[PDB]
Amino acid sequence: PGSIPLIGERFPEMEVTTDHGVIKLPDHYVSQGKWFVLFSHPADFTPVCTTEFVSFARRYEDFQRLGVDLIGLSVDSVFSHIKWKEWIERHIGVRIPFPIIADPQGTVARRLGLLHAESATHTVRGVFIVDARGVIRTMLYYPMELGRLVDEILRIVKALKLGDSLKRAVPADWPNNEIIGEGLIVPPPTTEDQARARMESGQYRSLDWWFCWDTPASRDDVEEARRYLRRAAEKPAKLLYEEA
Amino acid sequence: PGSIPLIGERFPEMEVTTDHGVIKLPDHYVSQGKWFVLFSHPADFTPVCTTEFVSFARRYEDFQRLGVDLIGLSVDSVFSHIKWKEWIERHIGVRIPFPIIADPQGTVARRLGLLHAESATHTVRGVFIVDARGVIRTMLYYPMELGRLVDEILRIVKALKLGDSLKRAVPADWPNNEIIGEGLIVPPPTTEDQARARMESGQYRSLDWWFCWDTPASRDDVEEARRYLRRAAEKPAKLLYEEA
Amino acid sequence: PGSIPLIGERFPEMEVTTDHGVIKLPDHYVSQGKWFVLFSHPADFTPVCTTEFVSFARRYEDFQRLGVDLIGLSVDSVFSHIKWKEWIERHIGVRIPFPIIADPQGTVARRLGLLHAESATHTVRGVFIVDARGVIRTMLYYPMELGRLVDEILRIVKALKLGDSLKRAVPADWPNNEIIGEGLIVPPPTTEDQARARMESGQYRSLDWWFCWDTPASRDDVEEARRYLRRAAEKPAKLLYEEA
Amino acid sequence: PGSIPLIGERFPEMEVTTDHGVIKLPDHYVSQGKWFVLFSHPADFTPVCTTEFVSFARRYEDFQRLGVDLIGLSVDSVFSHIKWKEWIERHIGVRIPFPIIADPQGTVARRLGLLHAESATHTVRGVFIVDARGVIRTMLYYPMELGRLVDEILRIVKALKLGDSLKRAVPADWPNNEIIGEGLIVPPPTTEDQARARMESGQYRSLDWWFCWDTPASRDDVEEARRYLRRAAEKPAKLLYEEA
Amino acid sequence: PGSIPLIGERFPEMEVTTDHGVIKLPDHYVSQGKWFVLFSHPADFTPVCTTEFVSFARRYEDFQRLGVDLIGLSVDSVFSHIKWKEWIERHIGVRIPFPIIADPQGTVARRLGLLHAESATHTVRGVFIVDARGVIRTMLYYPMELGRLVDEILRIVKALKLGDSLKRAVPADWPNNEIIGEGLIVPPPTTEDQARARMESGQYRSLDWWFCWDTPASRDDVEEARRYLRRAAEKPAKLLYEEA
Amino acid sequence: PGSIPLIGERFPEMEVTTDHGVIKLPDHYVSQGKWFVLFSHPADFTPVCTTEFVSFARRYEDFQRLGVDLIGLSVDSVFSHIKWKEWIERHIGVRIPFPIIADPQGTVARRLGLLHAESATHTVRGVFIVDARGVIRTMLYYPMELGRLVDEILRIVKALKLGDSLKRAVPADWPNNEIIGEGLIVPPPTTEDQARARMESGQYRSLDWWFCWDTPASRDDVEEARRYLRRAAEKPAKLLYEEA
Amino acid sequence: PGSIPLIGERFPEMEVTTDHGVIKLPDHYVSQGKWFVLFSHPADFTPVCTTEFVSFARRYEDFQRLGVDLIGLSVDSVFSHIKWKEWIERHIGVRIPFPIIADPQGTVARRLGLLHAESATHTVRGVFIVDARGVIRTMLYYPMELGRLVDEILRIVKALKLGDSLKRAVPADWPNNEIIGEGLIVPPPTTEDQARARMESGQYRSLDWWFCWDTPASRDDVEEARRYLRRAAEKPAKLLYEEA
Amino acid sequence: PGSIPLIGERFPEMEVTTDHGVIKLPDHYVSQGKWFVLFSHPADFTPVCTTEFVSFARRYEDFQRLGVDLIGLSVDSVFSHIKWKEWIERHIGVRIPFPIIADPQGTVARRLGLLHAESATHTVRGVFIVDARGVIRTMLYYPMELGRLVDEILRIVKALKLGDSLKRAVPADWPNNEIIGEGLIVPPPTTEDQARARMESGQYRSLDWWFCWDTPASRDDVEEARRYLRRAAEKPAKLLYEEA
Repeated sequence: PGSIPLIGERFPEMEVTTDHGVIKLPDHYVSQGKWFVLFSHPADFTPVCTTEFVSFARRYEDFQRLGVDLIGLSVDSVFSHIKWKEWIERHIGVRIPFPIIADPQGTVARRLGLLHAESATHTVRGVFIVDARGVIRTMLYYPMELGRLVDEILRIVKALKLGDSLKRAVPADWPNNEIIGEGLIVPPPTTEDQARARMESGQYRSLDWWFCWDTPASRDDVEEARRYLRRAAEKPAKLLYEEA
Repeated sequence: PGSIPLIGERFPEMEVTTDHGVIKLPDHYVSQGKWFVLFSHPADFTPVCTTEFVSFARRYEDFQRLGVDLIGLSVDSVFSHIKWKEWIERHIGVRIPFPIIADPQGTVARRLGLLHAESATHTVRGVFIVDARGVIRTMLYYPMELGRLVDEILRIVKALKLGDSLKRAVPADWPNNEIIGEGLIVPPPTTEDQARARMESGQYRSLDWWFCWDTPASRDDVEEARRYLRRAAEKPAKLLYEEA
Repeated sequence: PGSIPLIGERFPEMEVTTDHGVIKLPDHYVSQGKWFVLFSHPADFTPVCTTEFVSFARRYEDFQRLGVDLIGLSVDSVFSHIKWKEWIERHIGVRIPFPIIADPQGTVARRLGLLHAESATHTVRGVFIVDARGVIRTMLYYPMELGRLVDEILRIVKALKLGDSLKRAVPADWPNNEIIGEGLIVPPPTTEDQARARMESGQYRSLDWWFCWDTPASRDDVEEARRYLRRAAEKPAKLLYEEA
Repeated sequence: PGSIPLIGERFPEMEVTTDHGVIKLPDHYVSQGKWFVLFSHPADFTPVCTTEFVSFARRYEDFQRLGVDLIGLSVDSVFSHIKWKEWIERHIGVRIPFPIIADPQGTVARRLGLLHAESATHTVRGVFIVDARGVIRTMLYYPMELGRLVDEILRIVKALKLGDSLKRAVPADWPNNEIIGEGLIVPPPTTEDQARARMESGQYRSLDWWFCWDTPASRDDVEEARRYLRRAAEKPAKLLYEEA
Repeated sequence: PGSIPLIGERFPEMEVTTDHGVIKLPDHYVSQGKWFVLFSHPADFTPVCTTEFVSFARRYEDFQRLGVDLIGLSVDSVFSHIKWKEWIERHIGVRIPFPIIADPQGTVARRLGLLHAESATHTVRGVFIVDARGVIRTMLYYPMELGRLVDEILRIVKALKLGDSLKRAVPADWPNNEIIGEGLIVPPPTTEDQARARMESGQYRSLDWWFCWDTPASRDDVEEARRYLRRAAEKPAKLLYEEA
Repeated sequence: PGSIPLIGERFPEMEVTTDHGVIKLPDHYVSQGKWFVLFSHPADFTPVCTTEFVSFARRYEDFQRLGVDLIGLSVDSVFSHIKWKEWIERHIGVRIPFPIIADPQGTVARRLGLLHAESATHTVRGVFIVDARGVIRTMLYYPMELGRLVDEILRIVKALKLGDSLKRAVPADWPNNEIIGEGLIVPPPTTEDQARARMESGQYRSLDWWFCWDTPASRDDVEEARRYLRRAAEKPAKLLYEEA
Repeated sequence: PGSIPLIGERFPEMEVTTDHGVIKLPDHYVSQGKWFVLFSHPADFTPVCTTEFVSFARRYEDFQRLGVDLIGLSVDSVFSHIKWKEWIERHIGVRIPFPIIADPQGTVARRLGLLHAESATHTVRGVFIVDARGVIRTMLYYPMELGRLVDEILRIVKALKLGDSLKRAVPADWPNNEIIGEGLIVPPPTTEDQARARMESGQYRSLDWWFCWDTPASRDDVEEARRYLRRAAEKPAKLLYEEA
Repeated sequence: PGSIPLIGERFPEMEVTTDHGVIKLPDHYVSQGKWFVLFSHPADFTPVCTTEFVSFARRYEDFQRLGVDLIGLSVDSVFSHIKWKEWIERHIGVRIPFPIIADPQGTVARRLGLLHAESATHTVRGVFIVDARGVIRTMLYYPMELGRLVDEILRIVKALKLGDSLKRAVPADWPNNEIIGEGLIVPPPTTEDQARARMESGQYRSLDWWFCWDTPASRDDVEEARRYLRRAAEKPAKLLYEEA
């Protein structure tokens, strides 16, 4: 019952209005070599969305350090967006530094498959991870009642960038995979003789010709990804509500 | 470029062949009062998929504890399913206990929008979380080169179940949200009169009339959810590859 | 070019969400035997719109006295609507007492033809005047750059009601028409025998058989109407910006 | 429902016969650097129409002073037009100086959406305000039983011309707005940086970053606009029915 | 019903993924001057299919000696294909030396009409014999429950190459036809003058003008064809299940 | 390409004219509890087709013994069929006992997909093996220049009937399969528990859980199947063109 | 109903296979400056067709004297055609010397409208008379149960060649017409002036302006045409079956 | 290029206007148990047509003795028909006793395929022979320039009637066939058994099993048919133009 962009496709080319100005996607980021996370939320001045924006805002320099920009999206106007950002800066003490797309009318939402059956009016919490070639790498659709785990989005982009750069695939649960730890997977042979050569070379640890891996990620890349997960798992000492 | 079922919709009724036999979905689970997680993977005997199956299998009791069943899917035949399961039991030491649908041909995959642009032949790594009423609550689409974080799937279903029984929306990163920690959000008033009565009642902690929260989840519930994130953030003591 | 409801047609039956609750139009007002003025504005937190809401809000008793209710509309959500009404009340000292419809995808706006070419995203400043039977009696489309004259909406309503209750047409600029002042027009004869009988009747003041009038409105109806124009023409004693 | 040209669109191009000749719209007026107000009325030798034509003829010079021309329209033929103008001139003593379109087949009225459900055969009292670029700036649809307030069409064109030349939006009830009086609105910033800069400059009177205004209009322009309202509110010292 | 390519058409051009690598069909073999037999099986790790691969494997050299390559096809992935090859080599002791196309999704199978009504998901046991021009010369469709007689496929290939080169048609059951034995048939005259001339040449053994034959095939070519049948008819002494 | 009926479908219902009378297929044979082999030939009085009629006529008793009726088909008329059958009887000494459908116009041939690309005018040499329920069980398309090996049609029929009554699949080259000889195959388990069950029962000879077999066919059934192959391999003792 | 080529149209350009080789109609004959009679018969080895072939073969020289060739047509193959010609030459003693098109599939028959109700499989007995410009001059459709009168086809071609060369129309039953004998008709005048000039020219015998005739055909041409009817009317002195 | 009814179809049901009154056709004749010959001519007052109508009129008795009625057809009106029949009676001395259809407009003509390429306005010389069941049995299309041989039409109806009643096919130019004279053909056997029974019934003279014949027509029938041919061949001793 809905149409969406797909992984592996180029992000739909579109000019959008954001509270930082009009920008062209995915070009604005591709031209800078940036990946970007475009995420949507149902409405400004709604609570789960406010928690998610504060959580992205607090992790903004983690994204910037990976070369990833952030961009939000909802059916509200840019006026609402600014007003909501001022409310947030004023009452929660957190400045939201990235743009939010305003698409009253839902043109962008439809194009991205963000209006689901829970609401005909507001988008769900989708998240698109797009690489520096403009290519959709991952898509997540959370519902209106459940905020996202923003550290898993950091883990996803960190792991995709690493995989791309090291030409490896990433095991489930990685930095902490139960079979190979922080090891990374060598893409499986796709021919018989490549399989045979890989087993002949003895270059990797392997469980079978289609299951070879090594540990080429730097200790800093592994620690950084593990740090996102430890952050997700750690209860903050001091809530910003108290502070407010 | 791809059509998908949507959150809030009933899972597409269908009969599917799994390596445990034919089952009708969502009925097989709805009749039992159970939720289910249907997840797909590109291919039997490929490594990220094997790490993911092991991760789901080792967390199977956690899904059972929540009344959630797991069912996998790929375009391989039930015979490859069975031989791949044997190989995992034999070389990694873990038995996969749940069914895998086999859809050579991609009939099921196409109905669920699991074939993306990354591969014309194998599905991406999608995940549908479906409640005991047959309704899709969340959908995730990870790519072929990156395993999922199974603990977040546990966190999602645990949080959706809590929000459903307590009538509360769940903040970003719950139960470690940075604004209200493990608090849960009272869905926002949608009318002025409702906004005013809520501020007047004084029955919730509040940042504004649209941001009210309280802490109705039991310590057990919060800690179970935080325990999934802690496990994810924890480096394994010993790797299954070593003991194998 | 756009499609719109027409004068003489029953307002399009629709359920809408406003910041006072879901109501069905035109039923909600017809059921109360109330005429209503539905008006739209491009966006909450935008200045001309704010001046129009305060102007409508300050003339609300004048619409109540007629039996007319007011309802606004923009593509913003109800949450923005309530925050915006809180802002006006806090900074301008005027409470907006009527509902505002939230139409974030333009559904209502498309039905009413409120999306013009000045903006693909925000509605123009439309006004539909609807009588207690649900019929569209007048439609005005002002642009985004120009605020309405709310006293001319009162004059319209007052005159339509008077014309309906006295079976009279209302001359240009009534009750200060330059030919007949506060006189009201007798619907012209449509047959030759009616035209003849009207002339032999000697009952109205008349310029020709198709141009007869009298003065059946009461001094109250006449001075009420003129009072709206006198208020429009008057320089405000004190501006709301000074005590703001 | 019916279809209508929209604010912001070029006025439909079409040749039209008027009782001054054939002309091409909007070209005739665009060619002359003129804005024009095209208005319709249901029928020649009908009383409310005759009052409106008299009211427009009386204010014609006020329209010309603004660089604005008037053109009528009804389904009558040019012969009826000329006969009706003679009749007005003879019995009311007013010469109607501007052209009226004769549109016997409803071709023009259907391009303009002027046939509503109140009559299948005669147009409502529609008003297009078209600027010198041939672009529709405002559309009012009065019904057949209610004559228009011609001073409000002069205020709208004067306000539109002023806001275009001063780059300002016009508040409700200008020049007598209740919040800022004859103050004009600076169109709102649409990005955070613009908002910040607007407020940092301290160059405008302001209630919020999206609500700034100043008083750039000439004392003569404001007085003229107020004069249209004072005239509208003032009862004529003597009625034309009295000499006639 | 279903759509199939046809004898005498060019084998459908297609790039195909095999367990030896991506190859382009007709072309890969056409470019080397080789014929190829493309055959399909419903599923790796299924018993009839295994017997067929082992039977093709055992006759590999017979097809290589005729210049004919072998290529398999199923809807399984290349990873299943290679594990199944490994399983056959390991438990039967036979190495399958030719490629198998992996067609999950059934794209190649739809194009060759290999999906019949006996299974909506797996291919029947098709067989396409394609000459060095890339032309389909014979198509056989066995069902899932019945293994092929591979020696009849070598007889088909051998006979087709012999007839192409001797410019002869081949009688039923050649080289053991009950009427003419290892005789080969001269294509019948299609005109009266040719029939008459043929009958006058006295050059062929003949039963009638449209039934002439001779014995152009060499004794080694005859014996080779007969050796395939003798092999098909001989009970193997020593079954590979016992040996294994 | 061309359309064909598929294995597993009910043979297309049709009334056909044969040189034995009009009959309705498949009903005519189903109502007698008989399977039938329907084969086509390009043209009466052409040599390969003559050799194929004589070979089928010679095996007629072998086909009837299997419960199988033979039916031919070509685009010729029934009068050609009868003259050709007299010619065969008179010059070769063999009486053809089964009917031949006459399909001038090629209506039956287009339904069966018997018109391929090497002749726009005559059918290829197709073979449909139809069981006693009217179901197409195998389809073979031989080209015009190569006659069929009729003993392999007998082997096919025989093995299909044996597999149907013993509920067994037939290995490649049966009764002389190189791995299991005249054993037959138990259809593989399709579920994990069915596989474990099979393997735990100890009831079949086995190479793996999906490769079990046994020797359930009678000595006479196996020897009959082997006789067809011995015959195909044996050079006839006296050629029929000799006595003739 | 069925569709046919029409008199006055060029015969359908087509390439056809005849038992004398392939030819292109109408070109093969137009190139030679010959007319041709194409006629069809239902089926070789059928009695009425055999008698028609014989009658056409016995009159072959009469067609060649006129520069007319003959080609026949049925849906049988060139092989049937040749075997049937042999039968006729051997049992009746008559060699059929002209080509027969073989049209299995009925492609030529359908373009010529030769498949009528009566038989869905064999053509009717049609005849096209086609002149040396390739134009269809006459068409006759006899049925399957009634042989044609070949002498009337000779009369038709003779009469047409005569009317073409002498520019005359031919009366009914010519050369034995009961009103003007072997007289030939001048095409009637089509204007009043032409009528008047014709009658006053005194150049033709005449019954009225529209019925003028003379006798320009040579006694030879008249006698030759009457001789075909005398032959038709003549009882044969010896029957071919007696010496046959 | 043209659509015509076919032999073996029921003549198209149609109400036609004739100069004898309106009748309904196939019915009006079928009602009487009569066959009919409907023939067309291009135009009244045209010469070949007149000679054909005279030729039919002189043979009317012969057709009536056979139970055959005649009906003409052209695009002229019934007034032209009656006038032309008067001219014929008056100038030729022959009364035309049968109806002629008038189809100005050509509705009947298009339905019978009578408008060929030779003329877009007047029909060709069509002849339909329709039996007492209303079935079209023979169709002839002669062109404008060539009148028909009416004795051949008698010969066809007599032969078709004899063939129907004696259950025989009629040889080429019967009563004078060169092979069998006035012999009539037995419809060929269509099955092998029927052929063999034929050859053993010994009831008929025979050249082969598909060529048997009888002499069942009485001498009177044979002679009446031969008389139609003798009359065609005979030049009339005195021409009607003579006494005209």
